Amino acid sequence: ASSGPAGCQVLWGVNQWNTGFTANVTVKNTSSAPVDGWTLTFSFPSGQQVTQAWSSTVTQSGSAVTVRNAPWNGSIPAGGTAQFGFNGSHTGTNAAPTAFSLNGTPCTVG
Repeated sequence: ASSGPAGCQVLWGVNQWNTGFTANVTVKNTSSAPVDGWTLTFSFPSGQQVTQAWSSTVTQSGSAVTVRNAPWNGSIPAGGTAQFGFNGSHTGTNAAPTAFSLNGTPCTVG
């Protein structure tokens, strides 16, 4: 990025039992723009493949990931946060990498 995109932040709230790990994610935008929905992107290192989802249009591309949060569940002003969750299965390894990337801008984990 030869300019100065955003740099929001998304935290993770995992909650698994035998292997299925839920994921309570909370976005945090502090850049400086009216976030009326968005599409972040990154990927799952281990075999973390999401299945269910709400308040977030998740999409696993082979092994990577992307989430198009609807406009309603994504109507937060540059000074606020958003939140969504899903249920993915794994095998016991590393999931949430680090700084994902909003639709056109980076985003450091929370």
